[PDB]
Amino acid sequence: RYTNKYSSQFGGGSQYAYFHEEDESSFQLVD
Amino acid sequence: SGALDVLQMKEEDVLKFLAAGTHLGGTNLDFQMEQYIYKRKSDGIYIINLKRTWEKLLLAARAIVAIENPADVSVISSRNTGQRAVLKFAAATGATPIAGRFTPGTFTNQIQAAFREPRLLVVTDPRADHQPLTEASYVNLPTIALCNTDSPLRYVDIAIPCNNKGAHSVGLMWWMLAREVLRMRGTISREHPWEVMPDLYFYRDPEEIEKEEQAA
Amino acid sequence: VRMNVLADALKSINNAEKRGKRQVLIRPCSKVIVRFLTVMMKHGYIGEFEIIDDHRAGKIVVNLTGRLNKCGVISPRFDVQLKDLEKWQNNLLPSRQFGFIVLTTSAGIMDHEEARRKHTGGKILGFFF
Amino acid sequence: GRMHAPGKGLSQSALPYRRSVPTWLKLTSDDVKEQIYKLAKKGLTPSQIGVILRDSHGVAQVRFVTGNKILRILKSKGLAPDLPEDLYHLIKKAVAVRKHLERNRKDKDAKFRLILIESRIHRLARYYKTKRVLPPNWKYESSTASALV
Amino acid sequence: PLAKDLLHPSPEEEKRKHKKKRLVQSPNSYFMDVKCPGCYKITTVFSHAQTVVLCVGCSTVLCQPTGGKARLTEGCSFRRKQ
Amino acid sequence: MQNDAGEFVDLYVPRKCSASNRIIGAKDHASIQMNVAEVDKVTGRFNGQFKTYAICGAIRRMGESDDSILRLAKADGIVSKN
Repeated sequence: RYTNKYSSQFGGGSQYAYFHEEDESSFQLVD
Repeated sequence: SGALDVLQMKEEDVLKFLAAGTHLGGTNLDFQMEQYIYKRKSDGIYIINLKRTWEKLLLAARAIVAIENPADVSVISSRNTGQRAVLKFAAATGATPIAGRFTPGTFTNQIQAAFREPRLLVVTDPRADHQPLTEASYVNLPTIALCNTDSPLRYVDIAIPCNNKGAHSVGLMWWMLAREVLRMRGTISREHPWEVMPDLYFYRDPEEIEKEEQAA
Repeated sequence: VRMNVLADALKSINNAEKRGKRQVLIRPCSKVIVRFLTVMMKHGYIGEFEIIDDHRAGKIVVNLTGRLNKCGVISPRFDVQLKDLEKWQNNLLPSRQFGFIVLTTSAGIMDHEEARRKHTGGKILGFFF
Repeated sequence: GRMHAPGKGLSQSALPYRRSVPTWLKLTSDDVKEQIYKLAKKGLTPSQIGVILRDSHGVAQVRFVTGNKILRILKSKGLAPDLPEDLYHLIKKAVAVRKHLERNRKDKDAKFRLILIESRIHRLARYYKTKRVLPPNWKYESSTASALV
Repeated sequence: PLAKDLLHPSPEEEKRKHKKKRLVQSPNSYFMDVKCPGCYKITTVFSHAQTVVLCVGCSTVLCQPTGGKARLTEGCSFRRKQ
Repeated sequence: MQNDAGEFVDLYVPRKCSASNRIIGAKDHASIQMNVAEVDKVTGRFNGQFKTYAICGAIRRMGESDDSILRLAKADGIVSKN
């Protein structure tokens, strides 16, 4: 319900938007 | 056994096997007993798989009921924790008992007075009882043995995996063998509990009988 | 180092058969050994087998029913003409009624009675009985 | 076991069954060949080029992606070393052992190791003359140590 | 033993054996990609690599040559490819 | 064994092992012949029919009689398939 207050209705553009290609939890971290 | 559901394990038998300590094996493994262990714990004890124990016990009970005469199945116990179970099993089924000291020649010396000629041999522990296991090799006896995880499988034919060290699990394994033979042959129905307690087959220590005789 | 691969394969069959085992693993795999074990299989002595393919010289896993008293090699491969076949089957075989000498002839790898029926001789490979 | 030791050790690199270029490997045959050329311009043998392409570029076997081997690729551009790599390293170790042995003549065992290395040099030179990679008047002579390399 | 199947080996006893002594030999190395945490080159390393694998952003070392597996530098992130 | 008039001329035909199929001789005094009883499928009681297995003594001496009895009872429907 709350996140449906924050969208736009005609204004859509993603020219200032950042798409991550390796966004994952699949990496381990080394001790 | 048999892929039959009337012969399968019930929770009452599994509660007896858990409460007696049958599933707790030893700390060493003779290399042809490792088809019975599930896994080795952090303590060093190997866990005996109980379904293999049940299927080898029912195959042993099939081998014991397959003799027409019950009087020439002979049971050996030399160590002290299985003598009372051998005498109770032999009084229950009609087998012949040999408890205590097993004088050599009783299967091969014909002129000695204790010369027997049985048709099957059930022993308690195949390392401490290796004298009738070796004397089964001249008389063509198949041999059934209640085997620990560290016990040699020379000259035994049917190895029943258990902890044959303690009092409770020895008395329980001879009780389960008596129960499966008397149900298979036709004496007890399968649906009722058998009226004999496993405490009739357990070992009674001299300190345990003296603490039972002095009551509070 | 390893010479005459067929000999070390047949000694593997013999040592694992004398212990009563049910399956062997043979390495390497020639095309000599596949025709030889075809010859022993067609007489009903070993049953089925598999040729395991890695891209190197493969392995062979043979089923064994023990029926096989001895499986041997003759090294070097002596030339056996057709008049020298009776002198060779008198030496290596246990009987006139059974036992076979495998010998590699210009019609193929074959046993010693087929080589009399096809009227040809060639170099000896070994025996089985 | 080994040729000139009593040891029988088994240590090898075992190639896998699957002979195919992987799905993540994005280097084509021509890119791998140009990597090999700019890596062999630095003075490198076949072995170090194989090490660098294994470690930092993700091609396991160069003849699995191009289709022909590293030294064929270097010989089809004239970058091939004139002596082979193995015979170069055995000659270089022999000059090092003889340079050690000109100072220490109580070194009774390094003389023996010189005898083993020169035996391996003559075995490789007698192999290479029958595949015609060397001239048939190639003699390795101990005066001619620092004239070769 | 002595009824034992050699054609169907279990994977417990196929990761047990030496890499030359299996039915089909197969190597015990694998290919990783090392992510350096302050740059955006995913960098491909061998498991058992013998050179110091240099990344091209911030020129750091990812891995150290040792006798076995290469010990990656602590605080990077890796996963096995394929 | 069998001559050309079709006669069977042998004295007797010896048993063979169920585990190794070796000829159990006249004086293999460690060899067994073991009956394992069948049960009826509805009641679980012994109904008179048998399974018969024979093992020669040389298999028994090296500790391999138990596993072959387990395999032969598994393949004729006595031990379950888990």
